[PDB]
Order: sequence, then structure tokens, then C-alpha cells
Amino acid sequence: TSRRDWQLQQLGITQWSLRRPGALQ
Amino acid sequence: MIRLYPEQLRAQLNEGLRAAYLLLGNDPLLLQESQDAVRQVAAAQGFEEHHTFSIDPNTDWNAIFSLCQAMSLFASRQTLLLLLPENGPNAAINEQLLTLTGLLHDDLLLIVRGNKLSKAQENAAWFTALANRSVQVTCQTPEQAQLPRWVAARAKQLNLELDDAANQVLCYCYEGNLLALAQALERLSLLWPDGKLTLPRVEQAVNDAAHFTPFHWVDALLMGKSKRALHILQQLRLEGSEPVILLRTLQRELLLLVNLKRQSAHTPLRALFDKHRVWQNRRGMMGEALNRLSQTQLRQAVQLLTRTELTLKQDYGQSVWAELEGLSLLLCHKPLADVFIDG
Amino acid sequence: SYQVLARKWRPQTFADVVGQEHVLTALANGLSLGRIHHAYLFSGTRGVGKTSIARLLAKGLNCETGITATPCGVCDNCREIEQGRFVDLIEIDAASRTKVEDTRDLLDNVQYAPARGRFKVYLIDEVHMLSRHSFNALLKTLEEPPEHVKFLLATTDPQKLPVTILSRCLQFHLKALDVEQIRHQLEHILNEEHIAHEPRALQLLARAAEGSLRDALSLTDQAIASGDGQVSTQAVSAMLGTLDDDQALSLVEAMVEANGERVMALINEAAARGIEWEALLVEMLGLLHRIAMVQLSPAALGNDMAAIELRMRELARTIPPTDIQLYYQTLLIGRKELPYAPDRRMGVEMTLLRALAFHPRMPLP
Amino acid sequence: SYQVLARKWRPQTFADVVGQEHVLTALANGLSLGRIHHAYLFSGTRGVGKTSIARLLAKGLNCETGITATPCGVCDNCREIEQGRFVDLIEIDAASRTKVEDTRDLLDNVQYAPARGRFKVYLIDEVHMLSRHSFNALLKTLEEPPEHVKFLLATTDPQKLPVTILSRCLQFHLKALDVEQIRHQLEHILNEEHIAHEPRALQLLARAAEGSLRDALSLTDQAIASGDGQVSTQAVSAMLGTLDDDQALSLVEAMVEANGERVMALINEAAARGIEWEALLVEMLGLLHRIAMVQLSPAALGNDMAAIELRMRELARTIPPTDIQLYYQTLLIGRKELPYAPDRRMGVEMTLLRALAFHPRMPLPEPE
Amino acid sequence: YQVLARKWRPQTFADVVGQEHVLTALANGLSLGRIHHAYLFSGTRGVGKTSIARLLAKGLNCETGITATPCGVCDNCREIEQGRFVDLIEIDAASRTKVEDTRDLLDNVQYAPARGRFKVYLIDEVHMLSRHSFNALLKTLEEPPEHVKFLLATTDPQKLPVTILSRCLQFHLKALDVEQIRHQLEHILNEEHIAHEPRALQLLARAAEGSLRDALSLTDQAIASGDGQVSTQAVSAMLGTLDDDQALSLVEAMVEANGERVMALINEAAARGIEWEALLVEMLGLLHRIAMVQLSPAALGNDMAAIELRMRELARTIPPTDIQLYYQTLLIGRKELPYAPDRRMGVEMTLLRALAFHPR
Amino acid sequence: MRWYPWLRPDFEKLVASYQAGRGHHALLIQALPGMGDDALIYALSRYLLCQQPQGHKSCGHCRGCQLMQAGTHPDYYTLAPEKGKNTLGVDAVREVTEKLNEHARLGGAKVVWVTDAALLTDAAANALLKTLEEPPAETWFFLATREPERLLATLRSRCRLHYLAPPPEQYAVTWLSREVTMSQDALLAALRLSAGSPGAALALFQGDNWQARETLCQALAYSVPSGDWYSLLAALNHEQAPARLHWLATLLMDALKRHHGAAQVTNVDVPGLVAELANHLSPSRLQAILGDVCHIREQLMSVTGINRELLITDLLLRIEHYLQPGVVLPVPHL
Ligand SMILES: Nc1ncnc2c1ncn2[C@@H]1O[C@H](COP(=O)(O)OP(=O)(O)O)[C@@H](O)[C@H]1O
Ligand SMILES: Nc1ncnc2c1ncn2[C@@H]1O[C@H](COP(=O)(O)OP(=O)(O)O)[C@@H](O)[C@H]1O
Ligand SMILES: Nc1ncnc2c1ncn2[C@@H]1O[C@H](COP(=O)(O)OP(=O)(O)O)[C@@H](O)[C@H]1O
Ligand code: ALF
Ligand code: ALF
Ligand code: ALF
Ligand SMILES: [Mg+2]
Ligand SMILES: [Mg+2]
Ligand SMILES: [Mg+2]
Ligand SMILES: [Zn+2]
Ligand SMILES: [Zn+2]
Ligand SMILES: [Zn+2]
Ligand SMILES: [Zn+2]
Repeated sequence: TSRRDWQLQQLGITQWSLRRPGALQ
Repeated sequence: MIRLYPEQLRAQLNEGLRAAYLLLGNDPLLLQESQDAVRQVAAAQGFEEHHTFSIDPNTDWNAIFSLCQAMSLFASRQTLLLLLPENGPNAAINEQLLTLTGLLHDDLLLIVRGNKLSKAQENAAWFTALANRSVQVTCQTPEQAQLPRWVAARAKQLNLELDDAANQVLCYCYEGNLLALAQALERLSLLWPDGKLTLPRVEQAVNDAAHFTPFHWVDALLMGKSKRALHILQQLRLEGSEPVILLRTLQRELLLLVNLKRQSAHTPLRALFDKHRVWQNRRGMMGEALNRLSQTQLRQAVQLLTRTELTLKQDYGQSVWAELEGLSLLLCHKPLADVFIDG
Repeated sequence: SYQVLARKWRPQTFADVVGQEHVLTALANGLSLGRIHHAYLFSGTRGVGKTSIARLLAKGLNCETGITATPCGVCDNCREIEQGRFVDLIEIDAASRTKVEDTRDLLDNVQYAPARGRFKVYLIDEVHMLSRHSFNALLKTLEEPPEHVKFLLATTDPQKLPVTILSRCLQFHLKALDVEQIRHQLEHILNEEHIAHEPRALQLLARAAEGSLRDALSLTDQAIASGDGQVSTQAVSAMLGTLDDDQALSLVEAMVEANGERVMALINEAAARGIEWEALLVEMLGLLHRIAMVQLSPAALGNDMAAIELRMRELARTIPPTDIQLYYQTLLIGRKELPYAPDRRMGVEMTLLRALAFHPRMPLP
Repeated sequence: SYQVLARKWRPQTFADVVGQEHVLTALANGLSLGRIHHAYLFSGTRGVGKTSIARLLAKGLNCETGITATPCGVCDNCREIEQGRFVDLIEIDAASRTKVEDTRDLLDNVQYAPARGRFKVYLIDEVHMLSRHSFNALLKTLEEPPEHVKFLLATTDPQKLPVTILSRCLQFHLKALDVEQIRHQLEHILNEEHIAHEPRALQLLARAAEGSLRDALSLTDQAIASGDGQVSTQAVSAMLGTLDDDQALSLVEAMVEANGERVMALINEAAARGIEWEALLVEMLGLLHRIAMVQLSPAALGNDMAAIELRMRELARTIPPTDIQLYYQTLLIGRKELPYAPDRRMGVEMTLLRALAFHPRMPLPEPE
Repeated sequence: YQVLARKWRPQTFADVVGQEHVLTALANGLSLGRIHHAYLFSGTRGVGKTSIARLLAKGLNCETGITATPCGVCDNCREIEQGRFVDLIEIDAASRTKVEDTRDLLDNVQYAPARGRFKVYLIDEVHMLSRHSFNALLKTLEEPPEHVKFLLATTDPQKLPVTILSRCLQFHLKALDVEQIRHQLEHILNEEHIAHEPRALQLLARAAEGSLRDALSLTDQAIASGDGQVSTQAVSAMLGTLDDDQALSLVEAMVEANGERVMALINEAAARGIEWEALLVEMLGLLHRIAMVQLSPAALGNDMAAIELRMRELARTIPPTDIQLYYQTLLIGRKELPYAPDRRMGVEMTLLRALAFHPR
Repeated sequence: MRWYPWLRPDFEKLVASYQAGRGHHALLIQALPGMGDDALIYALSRYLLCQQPQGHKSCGHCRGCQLMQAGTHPDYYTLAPEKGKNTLGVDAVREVTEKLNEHARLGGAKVVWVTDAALLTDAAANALLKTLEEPPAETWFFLATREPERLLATLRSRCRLHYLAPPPEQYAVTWLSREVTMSQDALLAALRLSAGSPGAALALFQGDNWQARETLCQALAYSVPSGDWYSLLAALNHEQAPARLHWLATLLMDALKRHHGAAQVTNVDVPGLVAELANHLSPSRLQAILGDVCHIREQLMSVTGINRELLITDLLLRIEHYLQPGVVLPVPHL
């Protein structure tokens, strides 16, 4: 919703959020 | 011209013979059976010499004409067999056949075997001239609806007790391939002299050799039988059929469905069918397909078709069959999560 | 001078043949009743025993004692046929004789009556490689077969043959041998060879055979060579690991289970083999798509995936559809980004890690 | 005058073969026991040594001392095989011998007994290029060959062979050699050749080899040519190791710390040094990827870059994974944009400025 | 008359501009007697791959001996330069791609050289050969006879099979810098006695994009259209060099989101006649300069002093993220400019998209 | 092939070089369709092949002139796509290159003309590279293209580029009024649609193209008030689909310009349609539709054998879908 996210989407920079913290070791 | 069917030739031959015989159709089994019956009857009537030729512009007609005009040293009532080309007669072939027609006489017996002739091909001077003294046999492979009747008749002729489940299994496994059905029946009879063909016995001695066409796949899609559509698509892939023909066959029906659904909100369905010149037997299937799905579907299908065509042509990919299966499921009443559609 | 198991161990009687019960029973009944067709065609997969059954039928037809379903195997004709020295037995190799002038010289010799045997058997192998004119000549011969001549045809792909030849021949399709039958045959052969073995090794060899007993014998020979005269489970496992090619499905399973160590091990194994990375991604995408299709309907899989059908169905049952869609999207994005990555292996590793942990943020309207 | 190292240093015995222990052990056991098959297929990547192993097997079979797993190498048969002059070693170039006529001739001339050796070994190279007719013709001969005939096949792409041909053969798949084996082989070869070398040069050459040992030998020849008779670290870095410098790590650390002035100074220093911009972006992407792998698995980093190990581990402990992913994606997109940029240096500067502007912790100040 | 790119072809290693590492490696190899049987020169367009290969062939087949400095006067060197030397066989690899050609060539590798000591097969544009040709080449390349040498030159090394690359010694040429191209152009013009100016040579070198053949082609264009004089005005006219503040005015209007003024400026520029790609490049450069100024106030170079003030104003108003967004939008517009119904239409679409990007 | 007046200046330049023996062996002329570059190339070829040129003009009496008029000159070679096909194959290039190795029969120059270098395939261009690099003596190559940026870089980097530009709009309008008889607004709109090329506007007027444009305008005027864009299919499905897509794109761009309050518009004859488009559509939807139309036009012009009807139907369905509320519009990517 933030303008930064909109600008990032316009730039094509895909932003990734982790969903399985337990996978990392 | 006396029109008949392969199931009504023995009686006619017993009644009498004819100047010439024409065998047109698609199924090899019925054609060869009719040929064998005619040749056996002719031999019983004294036709000893038999000659076969394949119609081809490369092939020379001089030898055939000389054989027709010439007389055997110690034989009479010769038999001549002509195999027409798969594509069909050409103008030169038509002229050659017209020339041959005059040479025909009582002793000579002409048998023509080949694919079914189209409206233009059927219209021919030689064919019309011979129609007065010719017997034609219609050989069309029975549809899936008509197949079980034919299978039951075959089983009864060979003195075999065939169950309904066994009949259905045989029809499913060898759909569109009557030669395989006949060979399977012979093998089953050899295996069990008693002739009690139970379901397990047939299930344990049958393999998948069905033959299909893209029209069958489109009809299955319209009906909604997902399993039948997948089976047909798998068989087409196995036999090595180019997906382009499948795509173009599906495109026409998909566009017709889209247009009809768009216009169905303002005009009666019968008027639209009359305007678009649809086959009478297909009207019920078309109406069922239209009522089965809404405008939400038939729109994502267009996207899938376009993406598949682009992948085939621009990228020269090899995942066309997976996309075809996905589209087949989409046309059927399935969720189709729509991530693959790439909307 | 040890001989190859496939070459040394060959069927000599219908009893020795493993499986293919329907074809053997039909042939035996036909021979007993005197119903002998003028032309037989044999079809099936590799190593199913087409040539062996054809040779056994040839022995049965020309046996000195009589036209018996089970040849004696002791008379001179049987021995000569087994050794390939019988006068009237002709084994035409269509693969090396596709020329018309080579087939015509035999179809002309068909005229002469057999010197010794009752029938002048013409065994044509790999018949699907013949030329069009050769097919025409064979069609003529089958249209006018002398009563003292028989034809046996073997082909892995009968589709290539013209429909006329198929119509003028009696077809027999040999089914792929089952795992249990292959395992039992291997156990019997090893017991008769006085070679130690373990049940798990036999099971693994049978699984790797994939319905071809000849492949099973070849793998058994390789295991014996590696195990130094013993078929040990360790040697079979090592061989299968070296020649394993199911790494894509293993990677998919590891990604589903969210086990980074297994993913890294599989990636290292693939790197050692040298498998193309883009091809690996394409295979993984195809596997995910087919699992999704199976979830939509069980009829998605056929005989093509029979080798790994069970694993695919299990994954379809267990994994929720949404996770499959997410993994498919992640792998598609990884494939899109692969060309710009400095190393294709690096791109594959990044894509797999992203699928394991990093959830893409779905774009907002 | 000097012959190429790849041709000169060809393994003439099973002891000289580097790696491939499983295949060598299997062949030795088969020869010792006497269970010799009539169809061997060798598959793998390039430079693994399929042809060398085939030649060694041919030497082992046809040796005047008998069928031995350790050929003498002194008897006239071994000498002729080594020199490529043995009469009973028919080598076929399947790449040029593709038409089925050649296969038919070979099968027609397969019945005659060997001249001198006890076997007539047909070694067909690049068998994957044969047409289907050649495969079909060879099928039956492979099924029941004469006792005095052995077939050896080698190819790089066994996936396109007919399934029957695969079923009719004993398969041996060679795996790519690891870094340590390549480095050891290069060290041994250089010691034999009496050429000075340094450990890091060998490490770089082994890393650049990427499994194929012939690639390693070619790169070693290039390094020798460049260094004028010596293999120095600088000489190798000039052609291959233009990348893998501390400048990339310094730039990564500066970007992580949002030190714009430090990044600009590093860019100016790199420009003065004459550093390729695409290589710099590649190195930054690689460093970010390895940090991500360290975050995933602690054992991701090997000894190859041990010199910086500690530092890398620090970047793994502090930087959250999401920031690393953002940096990696930004650099990748900048790489996509580099070809169309007005200038390579300008493109890299713009990419770094974009990365700094969207810094997760301390973005650049906004106008007011 | 022969064009400059066809008349000034290097004839000795002393005449080669740049590529020092490759020349040094070749000289060391020839001096130490470590000649390889397979060389693959990979590089961008017009960096002397063919010239280097021909010079190497001359050095290998010189009468005096195997030397890194061919005399250029013996009969072998003269015949090689003329191109009628029997033992030097130059394949095209584009007009002869079928397997039959390669197979018959590989059957003539046994005969000894007619006149020289090495039989040199120079394969140019080798990336246009079918898979069968590469596979046939492989084994001969691996272990050829002593008296045969293979030279390969390609501009696309990633299209070759990995085995072919592994069987050859790879030399990667580097793109020439601006200064080297300018110096070479100045030397050539001095030799040809043609007037020139420093600005014209600088512009030509910058427009060459690292390719010397392109630089020579542009110089020939200027000479033909410049009445035999390489003047700054002629070069600027040919290259459509922006001089006034059209780029800055358009950038300011785009930032201000004043579509009317943007369209008016576009129409005026179209009426004047301007190269759109040059305008986009200038706008990208201005945006990069503004971003640099935002990073540090001293980044602004003295060259753009006349507009410095104005530039600084933008640095004080436009957020850096917006500058990045505009830069990427203009870059995308530049990329898609060729694939548009019209260049002006593409420019207008890009500028309208940029106007619609206003996040404030 | 018509000799337009505005080609007189450029010719006087090029021929001059060939008079001094300083002409490049490969000339690449950039010009929009209908600019008459073919006439210029033909004139240059006629001058080169003439045996007794009279200054800058061919005599028209020597054997070379007679053969060129009869189109049977042995030394004149032309590379054009085969009848029906829309590409130039490798075989023709190989044949021409092999023939070039022999001396001219008439003992003069040899001229090779490529009708459109853009139609060359990759293999043909690669084959022609080396021949263009070092052609035999007295060999001249002439190439023509619209956008030299699409040609292979190696091919571009070995030819002398010459750019042609159209005259001022006033001159083109006057010439069209002299030739064609239509309203001033119609002539201006045709010229602007032609990117300023006078020849293309004359071609549009001469034929049924104007009627097709009027039909498309009427269909769009009917469709815009409602949500029925699929009805445009009948107006779009045709061989000349790229031209109609270009017309639609120009209309959408003019609507966007009016939305932004601009002054100049490509279409100056249908203000009502532009006003309706601006009123009934938001700028974002207009931009998305314009991008989709341009992408579809590029796909149709690039891919070989692509199905026109299916692509147009999918485009129309997607356009209708976008107009619905709550639809994520596409974003350009690279
Ligand atoms: N049904 C079977 N029973 C026993 N062995 C078999 C059978 N089928 C194949 N084999 C084994 O495979 C080997 C070769 O068979 P092959 O002639 O290749 O059959 P096909 O012609 O079907 O490929 C034989 O030595 C035989 O031992
Ligand atoms: N295992 C190995 N041990 C030592 N040297 C090897 C090995 N494999 C390859 N080489 C070297 O690489 C060169 C090329 O090997 P090659 O015979 O082409 O293998 P392949 O047939 O797999 O390409 C040989 O000259 C040899 O010196
Ligand atoms: N590095 C270089 N040194 C000198 N001249 C060069 C160089 N690169 C290109 N040229 C010029 O290019 C022309 C030769 O083209 P060349 O670059 O050899 O073809 P390729 O594209 O195969 O490298 C010559 O006229 C030469 O002046
Ligand atoms: F011998 Al087979 F298929 F391998 F008939
Ligand atoms: F000779 Al190889 F891979 F076997 F290059
Ligand atoms: F001659 Al080039 F690229 F122009 F090899
Ligand atoms: Mg067999
Ligand atoms: Mg090899
Ligand atoms: Mg060159
Ligand atoms: Zn017997
Ligand atoms: Zn020895
Ligand atoms: Zn010299
Ligand atoms: Zn004249």
C-alpha cells in the first residue's frame, strides 16, 4: 500500500518475504 | 447402381453376379472381407486367373489394357482388381478409367477398392456410365454407439458367448480398429475352445490399440467426458499426430461457441443455429455445451490457445501436450486454478 | 570363458519362457488343432522375447517327431535350428537388408520346396526397416503363399508397417514382464550359476529393469563385475546411484519437504553428472504441472509415467494445490531469470532456495 | 617443437587415470575374473577420459602376456596401440561415418579372424551421430557377435541413442572431476615438466576447469604462454582471474552500510584500475549468492575462498535474508538494464544509486 | 579506390591497436616453441580477429622461420597478403555449412603442404556451422597431424559446442577504448592528408561504441558528406548531436507533469528534425547527473556549468526514487523504440507514461 | 517506381562520389515506405552500368542502357523474395556470391541490389557478411531498409549509411493537393499517419484503404459508448491488419493527447470520435490498450504463419475485460 511498494513494483524489483523460517539453518 | 452393405453381399452374390463391383470405404477389415467373398464366389463360378494393380500415374495403363483385350491360352473369366489412390482419382485417372470401361466384357470382372469418393470425385463420366450395371458397397467404420452391436454380431457369428462387460471392454480398448477386434476375437477363441468369454478372460488378453481423430477429441470435449478426452489425446500423442491440426480443429468450435454465447442473450438458439448452418445432430451437443459453461469460461480458453500457439511457433517448445491437457480439463467442469492460464 | 547371461541363457521350450502366457497358450492350441496361419507377427517392447518365441515356434513346426506344441529338442532338426544351421530355416535381418534387390532374391527362393523340413520357414526380424518396394514384394508373397512356406515377423514398432501386411498376418503383442517375474528369473539364474545374492539387490535390479528382462540380465552382469563375483546390495545401490536419472523428481520431493541438505546433495549430484540446468528446470516445471493435473483428475497419468507413477500420485495426494501453484510460479520466475544469472548452477540454487523459503509477494492492484 | 600437454600426458596405464575409481575397479574385476562382455558403452562430460579408458581396455585385452587388468606396456602390441598402429584396433569415426553404407561394410567385414591379436576390437567414437539405420543394422551384430569380436562405444549424449542399443550394452557413466583432483594432476604435470608455479594459480586454474581436465590443461598452456615459461598468480589473473578481488567485497560491504562516499571512491578506484563493469556486477552477485547460501547452510562456503571466510560469515550473521534478496534482485535487474544504458560505468553507477535509494535501513534523505 | 577499413588493414603486430595481452601471448608462444594446433579468437565486432589470424598465419609460414615478427617481404608473406597462397585455406563457414564440405576438407589433411611448412585452415565465422560439421571436426581438431594448424575466429563463442571450445586455445579480445580509436583515426587522417578537428574525432570515437570498423565507416561518411573535410559541424549533423537545452527543458517539463509543454517541445523538435535516440541518451545522462549530484553536491562537473543552477534545483526537489523511476522508464522506451509503429510515436508513448508516473 | 522531385538533391550528392572514383562498395539507404529510395537506387544503377554516361545522366543508347531497359543485363543482379513468400533465402545469396567470382561479361561494373535488407534471414546475412567485407573489383552493393537498427550489427558496421527525410509538411500537402483531390484535413491526417511520407498517403488514397478507415471509425464510434468491442473484429480481420491496428493506435494516442490538453493530434478529421474516446476512457486504460495493440501488431508482423483471427479475438476480449472495474492493468517490462 505504501508508495515505496508501488515504486518497487513499477521498477520490476520483485520483493520476497520468507514463509518458512525453520528451513534456514 | 445397386447400393449395399458388407452384411448383405453374400445373399446378392448367391443370387447372381454382376459386371463390375466397387468397394469404397475406410475400414480395411470390411473391404478385405468383401473382396475375399467376391473372389471366392467368382472362383466358384469359374474365375481362375486373378490380377491386381495399384492405380498410379507412374503405373502404365498399356499393360492393363492389353490384359483386358488379350485372351488367356488355357483360361477364361479373368479377374482384374484396381486399388485407387488414397487421395482420390485425378482427371488423367478418370480418362483412363473411362477408356477402360469400354474394354470391359462379360468374362472380365472388375473390382475397384479404395477410399470413399467425395462429391466431386463421385461425379464422373465413367462412374455414371457404369452405374447402370454396377454394385457399390458402403464401408463406413461404425461409430462408438454402433460398435457394440457389431461386436455382438461378430461374437454370435463365431459361436462365442460374450458378456456385456466383455463387449464394453473390447469396444473401449479397440475403438476405431475393427481388424484388432477380429484378431482379438480369434485369439480368445483359440485360447478357450469352450467359448465362454468371461470378463476376466478378456481383460487378461487385451491391449490398448484404439485409433481416434481430432474430431473425436473435440466431440469428447463438448460432451464433457474428461476421461475420454484424456484417453483420446494420449492416443493421438502416441500415434504421432501434429498438434497444429488439433489446435485448428478446436479453434473453429471455440470461436463458434463464444459467438453463440455472446449472441444467445438476444436471439433464440434455433435461429442462431439456422443462421450459422450447424449440423442437425450437433445442435443438441452444442446447446448442452453452451448451457454447461458461462462467459467466464471460453474466455480463458482463448488465452490458453493463444499462449499455446505462441509457445509452439515463437519458442518452438515441446510442452504443447501438457497445455492441451490443461485446456481439455478447463473446457470440462474443473477448477483450473488459473495460475497456468497466465491471465 | 564365462558367457553373457542373456546369450547363454535363452529359452529352449515354451516352459522355459517366463510370462507371455496368452501367446504361448494360443500358439500351443493352434499347433495342436492344426490351425496354422500363413503369417505371424510379433510385437512388444525390448527384451520381451519376440525372437526367442519365433525360434521356438520354428523348432516346433519342423520337428522330426511331428507338428507338436512343445518341440522335443533332441532330434537333429531341433538342434540345427537352435544352432542356426538348419537347412530350411532362413533368418533374414531386414535391418541390414532393406534393399529391394536383397529381399527379392529370397522371395524368389521361396519357390523351391524345402530340402528336409516340412515347411520353409522365413524368419524376418526388424521388418519395420524394409523399404516401400520391399513391402510391396512381401505383400505379393503373402497374397500368394505356398502351402509349404511360413513367415514369422518380429518388430518393436508395428505402426510403421502398411496396414495391408497387418491385415494379412496374425498379430501377437507381448506384454512387459512384471517385476516379480523378472526377480524370480534372476534368482533362478543366479542359483543355477552358483553366485551369492541378496533379496534387496534382486528387488532393486528388477525395479531398474523396467519390464525388460534383458536389461535385468545386463544389470546383473554389471553388479557381478562390480561386486567381484557376488551380487551384493551395496554394489547394486552404487551402480544405480551412478546411473540414476530421476534427480528432478528427487529435487521436487526435497523442495516439498523443505529439506535444504537433501536439495544441496541432489544439486551436487546433478553437477557431477553434468545435467543441463535449464533442462532440469524444464523437467521440474513439467513434473509440477503433471502433479497439478493429477490433483485435478487421476486420469492425467498414463503409461508414460508408469516408472514414477506412484511417487507422482503420492505427491498429488499429499501436497495442497496452492503450494503446488506457488512452487510452479517460483520455478517459472527462476527460469525467466536464469539467463541473467552469472552461473546457471547459481541460478538454479537461488530458485530452489527461493521456492523453499522465500515466498513471492503477490502484486497488488 | 613441444607437443601439447593434453596429447603428451595421456594415461598409458590404469594407474595414471585420475578419479573414475568405480569404472576402473569394475573393469579390473571383470578382466581378472574373466567375465568379459561384448558391448561396453562409456558416457560422461567432456575431458573425463572415456577414450583413454577405452584405449586402456583395448591394451588390456590384446596383450601378449594374456588378458590382464594391468597391461605390461612394453610388448609390441601395447606399443602399437599406444602409437595408434595396431592392426586389431579398428577405430571408427561415427561423426564422419554416419551413412548406413559404412555400417553395412563394417558388419560385412566382421567375420574374419584377427591378424595378430586375440580379439578384433571395434572402437566407435561419437556413436550418437549415427543415423537410425546404422543403429538397427548394428543391433543384431551386437546381440550375437563372433567370439573374437568386441565392441566399445563412447559418446557425450547417450540420451538420443535407441533404447534397444542401451539395453544391449554395459553402461559406464563417468562423473566430472572435482577441484582437488584437477589441482593435484596439474601440480604433478608441472613438476614433471619442470615449470615454476604457485598454489593460487593452480587453484584458479582448477576452479576455471569446471570438471573437464582437458580444459584445465588448455588453460595451463595459456598460462604458460602468457607468463613466458612460468605459471604465476598475476599471469593467471590477467586472463582468467580478472575477477575475484577484494574490491567486490568492499563494495558489497559499503552498499550494506549505505556509505555512498565509500562506494563512489571504490568505483573511481576500479575505473582507474580499468576493471570490467560486467565482471564487477557478476562478482557482486556471486558474493551475495554465497552469503545467502551461508545463511541457508553453514557448510556452503568451502576452502576455495577461505581467505575471506570469516568476513563472509559476519555478513551472514547481521544482514537479514530479505535485504540480501532485495540486493540480489536489484543487481540482477541492473544487469538486465546494462546493455541499453548510455555507458557501462554510468549503468553500474545508476544501479548502485538505485540500490542505495531503496536501502531497507537508511534510505537517502528525501526532499523537504 | 579502397575504403579506409579495407586499405588500412594491419600488416604487422606493430600496427595492431590494443589487444596487448593476445599479442604478447602469441609472441611468447612462438619464441618458446610452444605452438598449439587450435586457436579460437573470440571478440566483439571489428576488433581485428581476422587481422590477427592472418598475421599469425604469416608468422607461421614465413621463409626466414617461425617468428613473431614476419618480414612482410618474402614470397610467402606477399602471397598471403595478396590472398593466393596455396597452403593457406580460408573457409567461410557461412556459404559452406553442409556436412559434405567439412567431410571432404577433413579427407585432405594427410597430404603434405605444397610450398610452406604448415597447412593453415583459417575458419572465419565458425559459429554458422551445423552440429554435424562440429562433430566431424572434433576428432581431427583433437589430434591433427604435425603439419596442420587450425585457426578459428568467431563473434559469438557461446553458440559453439562445449567440446569445440575445450579443444581449442581461446583468446578473448577486448573492445577498444575511446582514446585508442581517436588516436588511430588521427594517425590515419594524418597519413591520408585530410583536415580534421579534435571535436570531430572525439565525437566519432564516442559514437564508434568500441568498434574500429564502425569508426572508419563514420569517418568515410563524414569525408563523403563533408566535402573532403572532417569538420565538427558535419559530424554533428550526421550524428544529430544535441547542442541546445532541449533535453533539459523536456526533463523539467516531464518532472513538472506539464503535458502541454512536453507535447509542444516534441512537435517543435520533430519540425526541426532530431535523432530521437540521441535525445533519449541525453535525457538519461542528465538524470544520471542529477542523481550523482543528489549523492554528493560536488558531483556536478564544470562542463555543464551553463545550466548548473537549474540542475541543482532539480536535485533539491525530485526524490531519488522518482529519478530512478524516470531513468528506468526512459531506458525501457529506448529499448522498445525500434519495435514501434513510428519513432516519434514511441517517444510520445514513453513520455506520456513518464508523465503518468507522477507519484505525488 | 516513380521519381519524386524531392529525391533530386540527394542523388546529386551520391553520383558525384561515383564520378570521382570514391564511392563506397556498400550503400545502405534509410527511408520510410513511399519515399522513393527504389527510384534513387535504380538511377544510380543505371548510371553505373551505362557505358557512355553523359555527365550525371545515362545516355540511353549504349548496349548497357538497352539491356537495362529490356531488363536483361548480364551484369545486373537483384535479390528479392520469391513470389508469395515474404523472406529472402540463403540459396539466392549463395548463388549471387558464386556468380560474383567471375568477371563481367560486358567488361564493366557489377551491381547487386537487395530490395529490403530487413527481409534477410540470419543465415543469409551471415553468408553475405564476408562477401560485403572484401567484394571483387568494380562490384557495388545497394541495400535499402526502413529501420537500420534491426539489421545485424556486423552487417551494419560495414556499409555507408545515407538517411533520407521527408520535406516540410506544407510542401507535402501542396504536392498531395496537386495529385489528389480531398479536404485539407483529410490530406493532413493521411500525411501524419504516413509519418510524413508523401508517397504512402497517395497509396492510402488510391485504393479502398480510406473506405476501410472510415468503416473502422464508424465501428469504433458505435463501440465506445457501449462495452461491445468484439464487434470491431469484422473491421480488423483482414490481410492489412497491421495498418488498421496502427490507425487504432494513432486514435488512442490522439485521445490521450487530448486528455493531457495537447494541441497537435495525428487525426485531424474525426474530432468527435477523439472527444468520445477521451470522455469515456481513463488515461490508464487508454495506455494499456495502446500497449496491447502495439504488442499484437508487432507479434503479427514478426511471427510467421500466426493465426490472425485468434490473436485479434483474444486482443478484443482482453480489451473488454480491462474496462471492467477492479482489473490489474499491465506494466511494461524489460
Ligand atoms: N519371456 C522371456 N522369458 C525368458 N527370457 C526372456 C524372455 N524375453 C526375453 N528374454 C531374454 O532376453 C534375451 C534376448 O531376447 P531378445 O531376442 O532380445 O527378445 P526381443 O526380440 O523381444 O528383444 C534372451 O537371452 C532371453 O533370455
Ligand atoms: N582421468 C584422466 N586422467 C588423466 N588425464 C585425463 C583423464 N581424462 C582426460 N584426461 C586428459 O584429457 C585429454 C582428453 O581426453 P579425451 O580422451 O578427449 O576424453 P573424452 O573422450 O572423455 O573427451 C587427454 O589427452 C588426457 O590427457
Ligand atoms: N584491434 C585492431 N587493430 C587495428 N585495426 C583494427 C582492429 N580492429 C579492427 N580493425 C580494423 O578493422 C578492419 C578489419 O576488420 P577485423 O576487425 O579484422 O574483422 P573482425 O570483425 O573479424 O575482427 C581493418 O580495416 C582494421 O583497420
Ligand atoms: F532382440 Al529385440 F527388441 F532387442 F527383438
Ligand atoms: F573426446 Al570427448 F568428450 F570423449 F571430447
Ligand atoms: F570481420 Al567481423 F565481426 F566484422 F569478424
Ligand atoms: Mg530379438
Ligand atoms: Mg574422446
Ligand atoms: Mg573478420
Ligand atoms: Zn525335435
Ligand atoms: Zn603388453
Ligand atoms: Zn616473410
Ligand atoms: Zn548508356
